Amino acid sequence: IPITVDFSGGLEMLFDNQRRHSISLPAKDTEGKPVTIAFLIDYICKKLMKDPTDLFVLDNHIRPGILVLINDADWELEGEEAYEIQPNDNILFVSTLHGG
Amino acid sequence: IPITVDFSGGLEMLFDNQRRHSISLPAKDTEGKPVTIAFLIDYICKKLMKDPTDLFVLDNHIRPGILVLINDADWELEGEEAYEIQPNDNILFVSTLHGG
Amino acid sequence: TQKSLSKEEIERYSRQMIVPGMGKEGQLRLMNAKVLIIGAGGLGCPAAQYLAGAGVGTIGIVDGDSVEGMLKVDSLITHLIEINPLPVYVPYRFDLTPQNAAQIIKPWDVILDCTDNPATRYLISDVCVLLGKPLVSAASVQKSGQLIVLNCPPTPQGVVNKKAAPCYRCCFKKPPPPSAQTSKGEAGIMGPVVGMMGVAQAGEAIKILVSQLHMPPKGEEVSPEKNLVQPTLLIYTYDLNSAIGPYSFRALKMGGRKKDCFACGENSTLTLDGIKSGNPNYVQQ
Amino acid sequence: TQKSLSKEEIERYSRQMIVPGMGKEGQLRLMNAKVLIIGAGGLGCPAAQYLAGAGVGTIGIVDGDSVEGMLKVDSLITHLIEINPLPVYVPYRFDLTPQNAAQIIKPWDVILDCTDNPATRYLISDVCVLLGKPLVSAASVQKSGQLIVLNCPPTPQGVVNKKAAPCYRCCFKKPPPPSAQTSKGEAGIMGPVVGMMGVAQAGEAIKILVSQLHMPPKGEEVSPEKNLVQPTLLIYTYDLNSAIGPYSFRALKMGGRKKDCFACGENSTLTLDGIKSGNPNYVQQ
Ligand SMILES: [Zn+2]
Ligand SMILES: [Zn+2]
Repeated sequence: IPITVDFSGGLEMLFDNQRRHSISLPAKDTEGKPVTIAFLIDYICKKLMKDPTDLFVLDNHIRPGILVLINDADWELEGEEAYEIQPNDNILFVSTLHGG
Repeated sequence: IPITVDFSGGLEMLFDNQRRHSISLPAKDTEGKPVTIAFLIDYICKKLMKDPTDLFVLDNHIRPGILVLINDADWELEGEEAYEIQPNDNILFVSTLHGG
Repeated sequence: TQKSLSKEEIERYSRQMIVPGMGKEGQLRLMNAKVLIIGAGGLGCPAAQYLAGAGVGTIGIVDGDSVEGMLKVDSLITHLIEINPLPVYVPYRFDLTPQNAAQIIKPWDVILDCTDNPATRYLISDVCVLLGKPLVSAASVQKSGQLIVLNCPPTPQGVVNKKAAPCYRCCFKKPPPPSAQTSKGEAGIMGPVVGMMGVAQAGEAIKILVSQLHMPPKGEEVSPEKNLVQPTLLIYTYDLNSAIGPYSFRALKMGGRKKDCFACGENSTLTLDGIKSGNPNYVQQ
Repeated sequence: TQKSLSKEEIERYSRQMIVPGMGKEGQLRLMNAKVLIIGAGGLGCPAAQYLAGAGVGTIGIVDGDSVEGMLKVDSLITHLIEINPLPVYVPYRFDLTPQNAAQIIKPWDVILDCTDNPATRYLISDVCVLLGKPLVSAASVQKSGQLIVLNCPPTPQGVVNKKAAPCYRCCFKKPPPPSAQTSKGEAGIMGPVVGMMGVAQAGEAIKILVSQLHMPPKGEEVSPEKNLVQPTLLIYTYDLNSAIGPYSFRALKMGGRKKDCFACGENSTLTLDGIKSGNPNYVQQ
């Protein structure tokens, strides 16, 4: 499955000033069943990262800070970290801003 | 062909404060060949209008003022008023702003 | 209450009086309006500037911080009179806390949030919700900014039975992250970002008042072309290595009140008496 | 030329000095920078405010109009010192014309357009093109506004052989419409619209200077992630009967120099000597 992944809200700083990310995924996960978004978090944080982990994912889960959107749709109703990724989906990782 | 048509830049005022417009078209024009965007101008100005003609189209052609975009693409390279409309195309009519 | 317009006022407002939606009728809305801004630095200034200019009846401001001696509230108000002498500016020359925040809001028709501290940001929504007031919240740090319009129109606490505007908790459920928090003092700020966001904040507030969007609807549902009950969270990223990009303004439509929200949802253990006492202690850090 | 930073300056700019892209290195760019604003009302004010604040070296302003006795140039400059004492503000206390416009631009590094008259808007691009200067143009009337970044980096007149930034004529080819023209005096103006647009204008200008985007590229092509040669035309519509909508900010990518453009294209009959004489008489009305 080839998808486009985006960052914003002072997150992309982690990924070397890059917001737009296109990488094709394996259709099947490690245990042979279809890619979930538990996968994308693991793949991204381990390989796509360009910085020290604390700021994106901690204790085997995303930091409460960030929101995830699938085709600009709430991640929680559509699968909530166990979502069979689609062949051209868009996933957005935005760190909620609490300064002003 | 069912398409969505939009207005902006102090044009939609003409169409009763409405920007988003969905109306399905006949696939074939009056003379049986496929719908062009010469058609949409004629259909819109005659039926969809809610105001007095001078401001949108004059002398059987759009006012030099306005730009037309097809899927947010310049109208001029893609057909320029003689464009076979597509089954889900988006056409945008924006009056160029010369005040500040 | 004022029913008529001064030659003084008619002269000042004529430029925006002659626009669709903003008659003698639409303008008087703003003149009798009472808006509050929580936070005087950064987003406060431009927000306040464009309310003042618009001739918002009364404009409140809340900040105990001083300039970089002289409180920033006072500095700013002094500024605003220059823009528009006619409005009544009301300085809360201290910092908001649970003990008072209840007191500081009950008067005002529309609440703007510019507070810059996460704990405070949650506090306001809670109160705003309970007291039944619409919040235009907005945030800015470093190169990025974002804005949203919550609890408009203001739907009572726990009324989940009707399509109902989301609270700040409903949105942004439990985070703030404890060590992922950067401040404007900590991480800096480009000017145009905080500027865009403030000006927009005023924008949303003015809209709410002029078109009367804080007014509950007729058993009829609320039009979704207002984007009130399902409101966009506009995210502005400022890239100083690029021109305006298609992905400069991204608009993330948001969900109506989360039926299970701690605060505005069904079976909330949140009371105005509570926050006063230190009840949901804002130790989330 | 200035190589070092005053404790005075270091104190004022520290808030935006500590942001990615804006070091002692990035800040000095702005301090040696020379920006010009054509038009002092409406878009002028906020544009100027956010350049001033940013500490743009020299800030020019051009408007012969008075307030509603005292020229609006003077009024505004008086305002700006309050925001930032350090910049050199330079008032052209008259109105721009073909006879001078050549003279009024040749000094300045970046040109902002806030002129509010269509004829003038075309004039500037022409000159800006010929003299070889980048234009951040912006417009606002009533409930709607829009912005674009032309001729950045500045590609010489007629050089069609290379991927090259579009002029105002290249974009907006022959229109202005004669009887479809509304002025800001004619049709009014909501505050947040002109505010958003001005602040953004400053935004684009600052960017150009800080990241050095007016600098021609290395036979190498220009990165398209700058959105300079193929720049977005951001259209802001302000709906005071709705909240921020997904279709609030629409970003229309634009074409590089039209090879057949009257002015910046191949076989242009446009000369700096020409405009002076009244050559392309701005009678398009
Ligand atoms: Zn809630
Ligand atoms: Zn050209």
